[PDB]
Amino acid sequence: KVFGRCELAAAMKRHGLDNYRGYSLGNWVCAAKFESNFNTQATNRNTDGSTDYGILQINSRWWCNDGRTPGSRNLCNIPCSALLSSDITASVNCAKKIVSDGNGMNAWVAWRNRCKGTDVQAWIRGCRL
Ligand code: NA
Repeated sequence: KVFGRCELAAAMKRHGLDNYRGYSLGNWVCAAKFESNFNTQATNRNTDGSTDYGILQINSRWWCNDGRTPGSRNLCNIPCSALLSSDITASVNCAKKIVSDGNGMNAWVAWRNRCKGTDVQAWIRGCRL
């Protein structure tokens, strides 16, 4: 599923991401935009052999099991394929654990490099929220 901007904002708000750990909703929409272009089926491989999955590009090195990342962890207790679903529940629940791990949204390289320090509220302008 490729989400619309306001569609994703509403779904993220319904799942409790608005101001979660102090990050306003525009931060999450901005992160999703530059991580996956709003596409739940996005995958990208990392140099160490791990893979990032779904709309928030969650990494198999720590957070999910994809059967091909030896020596890694599965801290969200999910198969990585679950993160590619049109239902974003698994991605949002896992993202809540990531952002709570001490580094905040700096865990997402695209957020730090393309969202942090910008007017992130622009990403929800015009939406009925
Ligand atoms: Na893993």
